Amino acid sequence: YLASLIRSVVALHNLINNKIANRDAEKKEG
Amino acid sequence: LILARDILEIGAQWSILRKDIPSFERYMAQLKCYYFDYKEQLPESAYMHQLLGLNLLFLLSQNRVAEFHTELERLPAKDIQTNVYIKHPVSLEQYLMEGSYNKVFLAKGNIPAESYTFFIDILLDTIRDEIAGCIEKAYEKILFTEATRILFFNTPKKMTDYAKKRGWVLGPNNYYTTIPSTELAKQVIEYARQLEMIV
Amino acid sequence: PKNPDLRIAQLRFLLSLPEHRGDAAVRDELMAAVRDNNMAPYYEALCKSLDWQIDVDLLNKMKKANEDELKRLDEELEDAEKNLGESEIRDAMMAKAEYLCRIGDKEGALTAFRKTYDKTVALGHRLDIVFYLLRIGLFYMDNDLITRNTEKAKSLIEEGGDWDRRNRLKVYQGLYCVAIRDFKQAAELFLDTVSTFTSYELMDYKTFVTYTVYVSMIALERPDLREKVIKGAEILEVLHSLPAVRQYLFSLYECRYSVFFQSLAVVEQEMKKDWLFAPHYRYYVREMRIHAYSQLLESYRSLTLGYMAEAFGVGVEFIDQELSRFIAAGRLHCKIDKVNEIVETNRPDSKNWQYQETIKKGDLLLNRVQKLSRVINM
Amino acid sequence: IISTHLAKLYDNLLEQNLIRVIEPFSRVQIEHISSLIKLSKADVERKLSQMILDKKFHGILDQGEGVLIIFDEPPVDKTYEAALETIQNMSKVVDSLYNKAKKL
Amino acid sequence: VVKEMLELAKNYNKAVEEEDKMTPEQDPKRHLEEHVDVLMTSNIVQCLAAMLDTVVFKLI
Amino acid sequence: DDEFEEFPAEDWAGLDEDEDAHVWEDNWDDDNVEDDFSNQLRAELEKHGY
Amino acid sequence: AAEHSQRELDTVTLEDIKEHVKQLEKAVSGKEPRFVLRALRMLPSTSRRLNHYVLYKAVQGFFTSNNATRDFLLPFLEEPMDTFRPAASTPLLPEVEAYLQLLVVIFMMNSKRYKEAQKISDDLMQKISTQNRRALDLVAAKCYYYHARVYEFLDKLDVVRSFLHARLRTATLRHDADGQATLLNLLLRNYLHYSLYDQAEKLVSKSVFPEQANNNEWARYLYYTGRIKAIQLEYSEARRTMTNALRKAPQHTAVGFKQTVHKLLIVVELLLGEIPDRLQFRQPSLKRSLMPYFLLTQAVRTGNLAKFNQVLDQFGEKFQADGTYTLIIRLRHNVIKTGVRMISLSYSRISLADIAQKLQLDSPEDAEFIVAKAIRDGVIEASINHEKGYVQSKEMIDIYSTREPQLAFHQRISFCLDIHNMSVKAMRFPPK
Repeated sequence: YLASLIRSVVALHNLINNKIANRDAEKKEG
Repeated sequence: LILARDILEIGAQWSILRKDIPSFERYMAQLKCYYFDYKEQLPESAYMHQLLGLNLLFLLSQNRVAEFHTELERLPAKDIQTNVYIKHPVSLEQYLMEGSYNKVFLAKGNIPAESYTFFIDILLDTIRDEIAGCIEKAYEKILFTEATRILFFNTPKKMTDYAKKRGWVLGPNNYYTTIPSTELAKQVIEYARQLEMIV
Repeated sequence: PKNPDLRIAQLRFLLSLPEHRGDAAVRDELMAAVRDNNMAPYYEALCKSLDWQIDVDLLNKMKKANEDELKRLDEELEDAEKNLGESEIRDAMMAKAEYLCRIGDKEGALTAFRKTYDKTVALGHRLDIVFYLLRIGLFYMDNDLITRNTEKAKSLIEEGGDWDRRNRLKVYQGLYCVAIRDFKQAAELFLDTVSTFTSYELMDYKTFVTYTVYVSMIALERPDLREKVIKGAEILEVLHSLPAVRQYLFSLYECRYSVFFQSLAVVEQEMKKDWLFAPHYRYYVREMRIHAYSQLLESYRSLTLGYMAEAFGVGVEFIDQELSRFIAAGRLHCKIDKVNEIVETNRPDSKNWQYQETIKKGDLLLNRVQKLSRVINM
Repeated sequence: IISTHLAKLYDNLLEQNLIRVIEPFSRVQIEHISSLIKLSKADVERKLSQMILDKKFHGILDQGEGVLIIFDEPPVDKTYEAALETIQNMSKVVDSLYNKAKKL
Repeated sequence: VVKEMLELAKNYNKAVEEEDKMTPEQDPKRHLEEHVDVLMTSNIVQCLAAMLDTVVFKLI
Repeated sequence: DDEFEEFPAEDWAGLDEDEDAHVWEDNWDDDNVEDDFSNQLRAELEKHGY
Repeated sequence: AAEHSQRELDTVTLEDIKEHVKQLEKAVSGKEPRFVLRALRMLPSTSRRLNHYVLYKAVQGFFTSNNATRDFLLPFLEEPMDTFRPAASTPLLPEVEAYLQLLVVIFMMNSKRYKEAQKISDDLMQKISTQNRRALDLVAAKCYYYHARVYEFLDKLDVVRSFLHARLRTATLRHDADGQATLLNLLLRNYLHYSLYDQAEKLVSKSVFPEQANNNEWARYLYYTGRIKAIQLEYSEARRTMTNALRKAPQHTAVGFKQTVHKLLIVVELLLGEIPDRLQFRQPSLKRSLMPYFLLTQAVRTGNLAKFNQVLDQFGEKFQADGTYTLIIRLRHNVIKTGVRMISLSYSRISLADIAQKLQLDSPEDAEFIVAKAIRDGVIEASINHEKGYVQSKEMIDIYSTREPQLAFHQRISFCLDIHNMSVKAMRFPPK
């Protein structure tokens, strides 16, 4: 529970940041 | 289509008369494709509900409660509580589902037509075998006398034959883990695998 | 202004079995009428009883005479003079609280008090309306207005003075009361405030301590509540002042369930006549039963139903019935045997309870994270 | 001021007697402890119930047969105490991540 | 380690709450991550080792 | 997201008046029938003495 | 005055739809799937407006290659008398034309006109049957869904069965997900709508739903299979699936969806003996709608046959209206099992005479038979001692030191590991 759920949440947090970062990069580019 | 439907209706009621189930099912399915699904051009047969009830009771006779319930859903709602040709199925099967088997033993003679007893009898055997299974998985030890009383085998010899037919035996006084360390070890090795070998 | 609930909770709204429809309560309300003449308590009376009596208009005559006189005074001093801010206009509003609120209705005085709130600046007037329409929402059953007033008083008003909102938990004492609001914060501020009442306008101190006891024992069963309500000073003094509630509390604390049940019945009966009554009296009297039972089951592994009846009041059969309807609710962990007559308690140890709590909180978090991982990354 | 004080002292000394004895025992009949302590069955039963209810003496009473049981609660539960609170901590983290998703 | 994970997770929640009011402009996240990794390896090794000890070091 | 228009998005009639519109959330045991508390105790206790 | 606001809203919707079309083209650019669900995600919000002037301007701007497909909508389309290509004669992207035809269909649909919408949807599918591009598979899923929405109010769902079957097989061959999910959900609705529950169940068993399918389609499929197995008597899996779907159900919208799901989960639960939580009978969006089912649940928990009969006679139209009248028949016949369920949860042991007294069974043998049937199923765990009359329940052994926590934790940690792995695979770094 502890370390595995924490790792999953951390991975998801790293995911969404990229998805914003990719979205922001696209917007800066239309 | 009236001709073909009557062919299959006479054939199905003859299967009632001829007493063959494997053909009975096929007559049932084909004329179900002929009774009430998408037909709509033939006049309402006076013998629709009769065989809806017969087919439902047959389906109950071989422990097909799910399929039986689907066929119950098929027929219209105005007739479950009104049309006696299916009020006799629905009443009996409701008593079955509630567990009021004795109500079934009282109402076995409440059939609306003589073309019911043929599988009323085999329903009587279906309920008794289901009840026997229930007693076997309900009790730890069950006495000879009370078993004969509740097994619905009026002849004690019949009760003894039905007892030998199963592994559920008479009893002496007439009174009938580890750490597997492999699958869990496989689990922890799998966890390590999902941690290792990169993404 | 309008202290004794105008008896409207007990007058003709508490009829039938408690039968309070015409009695000395009628005389008390008509005394609070002939002084401070009223037709607002007659609203449900125009429909049910005391509708169109001779006195209704035989007092209407000079009630209207006096009220036009007073509002005319307020007008002429508001228009002939130009008093500003906290001024005679505020006097018109507070009179119209003693008036039209206590003449015909709140609504026009809601208009007047909102207008003077836009006019006046200080917090005393708005807290005056806070308790005015709070008690009004007790009379006419308004709650959105009351919670708006409380949020205004706390979040933004309470940056100068303080000390007044605490006794306004009465509305929360009867807002979500059947659920959490008869207690928890409804006690922790009562317990916070019981030392310093300073709000005799809303109710007498004795009734305040009775309410405090009622909310405290439901809030805290024995979570070292003795440090706050039993060992408390002012509470103990007023319990010395009120023997009935003192017995009602100490019986629970001292496990005198035989007399605690009689005290619970008595408090329930006197409880059916309050602002508290209508929402949660059923809930309070069921919950206290749960608490007393669970208190006995604790420190106990298995109990004979005979000793259950003998030491917990009475009723072997009654205790099976009540304990059954209560375990069926899932609370009061215990498993009961028949004519063997054993009541096996099955409260999980902290370890198994921790495992179950893990399963629950996990499954909730896993549901949330699964939904998140599914909406994200498609 | 002397009735209350001495009643409190009597209760406290009853407690001290009941803890200073029963240390040898793990499962002793209430009749034995009452005869060794010279109280009535009901009064000593109520006193033991009060003692356990106050968590002054760890145990539980099986009145269905009429015996007092003794045990201890292992404090290893601290790991689960940390676990659950960290669980709702990550729950609030997930809520903030949900808000960040609403940003997207 | 689970207590340290507590405190690191509280720091993570506070930092992430700040992140939302933060356009691109010691992280509790990394320290949390290596704490998770150490707990991972230690606990999984202990479980697996105990279970192999159950199997190979058997009376039979 | 699909509003599931395949399902008739059931209009709540004409958003008519509810029961009480309270914040008083209850449980399943609050809707049973009881008959006060004093009478329960006494009527159950005269069979043994009060 | 009204014309000015209408023109401004028409211009903003034209720009939004232009953004959608440009989004289709830069999705077909880059040869990638996705960024087209970014296109179709908010078609409800844009379909909210759907004025005539904006549609006509979009048609005249992005169908500069005037074809017969544009000349078929024009007869039924009402073009403004008095009234933009973002510009050469490059051939139109098939995804773009399909999307534009989709909005034309939806405008022609929301205006209560069905037959011409039927024909135009048919011609939309006749051309989409010719394309073999994955860029026209996620669009095609939503074209199929809105087409079946067009057809639903025209009461001709049966004729669509062959087409949906063929396109579902086409999707399965091409390993489509969005089209496959939409077609499977729509065809399950087709089978259940004509009460072909056996057919739908048999189709379900041999069809595997894609795990990558979008959340809402997954919720729809879960609902459909849950209804199938609930009327198929698989109550435990039924309730599990509807709880999952409600967890996947949208919180704000899908009021009708959540209402039907709540109703069927209530009946499934109390058929299994579980009592639905009262809070779901309290939200304003569900209170009065479940008020018939709320009275149902009140009668079920009270269990009095008189109030039960009055509730049935008063709300049978609602009971059948959801296809639950047979379900409520089984409900009326399982309330007794429910009663036995709380009886056994409360009591470790109970004499069958006491069972008959608390349940009004009027017979110890009747109580024996009913309790035996109930304990046959996984409702009550006990050990009946007919030597004395005990219904002694199984010893509640410690859940810890019983390997059950290990299995539950193994499943949960596997779930977290899959979540982490899928998250780390879905990082999706860009080229530049």
